[PDB]
Amino acid sequence: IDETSSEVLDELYRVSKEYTHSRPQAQRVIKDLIKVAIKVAVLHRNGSFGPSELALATRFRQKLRQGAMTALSFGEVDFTFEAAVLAGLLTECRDVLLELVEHHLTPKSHGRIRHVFDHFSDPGLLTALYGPDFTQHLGKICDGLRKLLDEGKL
Ligand SMILES: [Cl-]
Repeated sequence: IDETSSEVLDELYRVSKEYTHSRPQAQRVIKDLIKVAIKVAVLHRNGSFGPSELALATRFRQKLRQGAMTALSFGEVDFTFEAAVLAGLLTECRDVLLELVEHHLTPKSHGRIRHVFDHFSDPGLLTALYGPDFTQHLGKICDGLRKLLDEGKL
C-alpha cells in the first residue's frame, strides 16, 4: 500500500476511534474501506467495467478530488466549515460508487460502501473533526490529502 495513503488511512482510523469511543467500530469501518477499495481495484484490473461504467469511475475520481479540495478549503481559517456541504459531497461519492458497482459486486459489498461513506459523512463526526478537539487529526489529514492531490493519487 502507498505510504501517504496509509498515513491518511491511519488518521481516518484514529478519528473514527476517538469520535465513536470504539476500537471495534473503527476497525470495522476501516476493514470495509480496504475491502471495497481492493474489490473495485480488481474490477479495474480485470477489465470488468463497460464504457458507461468507466465514465462513472472517472466521475467518481472527480468527485473524490472535489471532496478532498473542499475538506482542505474548510480547513482554512478564512472559510467557514459547513458540515452539510462536505457530507453532501461524500454522499455524492457514495452514490456514484454504488452505481459503478451495481452489477459487479454483491449486496454485502454495497452495504460496506454505505457503511464507510455514511460513517465519515456523518455531520456529527465531521463537526467534531473540524472542532477544537481534533485539531491535530485534521492537520494530518489535510497534509495527507494535499500530498495525494499533488502526487496524482486521487
Ligand atoms: Cl456499462
